[PDB]
Amino acid sequence: GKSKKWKEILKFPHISQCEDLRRTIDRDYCSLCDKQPIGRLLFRQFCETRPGLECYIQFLDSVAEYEVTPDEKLGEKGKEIMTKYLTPKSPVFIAQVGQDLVSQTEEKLLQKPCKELFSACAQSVHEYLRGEPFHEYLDSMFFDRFLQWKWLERQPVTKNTFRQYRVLGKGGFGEVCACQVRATGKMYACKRLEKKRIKKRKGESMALNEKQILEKVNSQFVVNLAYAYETKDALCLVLTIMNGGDLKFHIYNMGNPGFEEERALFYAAEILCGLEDLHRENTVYRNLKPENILLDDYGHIRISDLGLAVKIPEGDLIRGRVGTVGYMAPEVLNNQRYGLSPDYWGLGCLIYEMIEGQSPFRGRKEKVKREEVDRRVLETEEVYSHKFSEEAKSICKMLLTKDAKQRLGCQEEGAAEVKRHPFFRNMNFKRLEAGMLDPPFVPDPRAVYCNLDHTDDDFYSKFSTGSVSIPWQNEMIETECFKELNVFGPNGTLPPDLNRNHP
Ligand SMILES: Cc1[nH]c(/C=C2\C(=O)Nc3ccc(C(=O)N[C@H](C)c4ccc(F)cc4)cc32)c(C)c1NC(=O)[C@@H]1CCC(=O)O1
Repeated sequence: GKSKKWKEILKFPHISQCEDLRRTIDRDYCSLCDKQPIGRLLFRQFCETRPGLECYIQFLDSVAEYEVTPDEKLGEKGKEIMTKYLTPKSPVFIAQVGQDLVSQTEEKLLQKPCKELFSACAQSVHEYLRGEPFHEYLDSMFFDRFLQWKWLERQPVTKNTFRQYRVLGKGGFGEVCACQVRATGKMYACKRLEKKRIKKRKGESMALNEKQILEKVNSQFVVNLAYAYETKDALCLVLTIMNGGDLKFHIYNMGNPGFEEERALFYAAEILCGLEDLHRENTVYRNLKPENILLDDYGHIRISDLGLAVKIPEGDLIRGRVGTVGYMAPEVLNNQRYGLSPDYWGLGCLIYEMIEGQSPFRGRKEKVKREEVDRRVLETEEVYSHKFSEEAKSICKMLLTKDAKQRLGCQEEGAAEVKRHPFFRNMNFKRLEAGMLDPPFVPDPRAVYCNLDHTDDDFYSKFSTGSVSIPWQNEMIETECFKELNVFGPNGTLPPDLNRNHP
């Protein structure tokens, strides 16, 4: 559903328009060739043109497949990689890996195989590409092309860039619509924040805090920010669309109430990965409850309402009694200094509630007051049933440890301690992070699962920062706008837009 003249809109600028970009973009190999989706492709495409580099991309691709290969098929895929890339007479032989590293990874295969057999060689490969190949790509026409894509990425974003459809959701500070990018046709969900309502309630720094947190995290399991623009009477956050419902609905309306343990395992594993990505930015979510875990078209889940999220200064704690009754960790209820520990308590609440069909401190058929619900969270030991395996009972009561110091995942190890818990003994997190595990429930597509101050002007410029880099480049790729516009001259020659002779 791209606009009729979308090639006019995403028309590349002439390379001469990008000289300011060429001298302001930092030339970090990991950023330009890996983190940024379109840079990664363009650099990979540069190595396709060279005979020697070609084989280093193919090899890294086969190591990626090795990491997510099933355990009982490792020895099979490992030998294949060895005999194809690490044999002296191979036509696609890897040379920069010293023979003291090809004969070393021979021994790993002479014994049991691990998922990281080729981690030693993959870094050796990357260390080579960082140097001579990367600096050649900088002086190649593929980096000029990257500068053209960046020039587009930075173009201003306004109401016309989008196309609002239906008001799908409401709440506080505004409503949530469903929009579409006219030029690419990709769907998002606007979070229209009414302008007059923010100044009145005096929550400007809270609206920025959420926008900053959303754009800084890029996770498969948290809603991502793709655009932030201002308009008349509102500020807009363009977020990942979640059309599959929310976990609360599936627990109580589609559930028994509740899920099978294996089904709750899948959602728990994805939620745990979401929290881990947030904690990589020392950001605590503080708002874990089932109605905030949303499902998508394919049945995967993302954490949603980041309105109560805050970035902890490293080495420092925060105070704040905030959340929803029944999902506040004991240290939050007491209004103490805490860090990331509330999110692991919230994870305990979620695994328990998914499995049992009710909250661990309030019966589904129980009428109790906020005071009793809070007393239980601070003084009562939750009980379990035959719906829980011993492994499930363990992780839940370890995560529901009242004392945040002895609570699972609240150590220096972090989320790694949780992924190692026997409750995930049968879960492969590499394959889960790669989207290779079929969700337990796939939503049906057609389904419906349910004033003139200047201080206000300065507050907008910090918020309305335009498009977000990684999501924008991923949009251009999903919609095949990249595949379509990224064209060069016939037989590896310069197209006109990259030739400084005739503009
Ligand atoms: C197509 C779409 N999008 C959604 C919402 C969301 C989404 O996708 N990501 C989100 C990320 C964060 C938040 C959030 O925390 N919102 C707070 C409350 C808020 C509200 C108003 C404000 F002004 C500010 C904050 C919300 C969202 C929904 C339910 C649907 N529809 C549907 O799920 C169903 C299924 C299929 C259909 O057609 O109906």
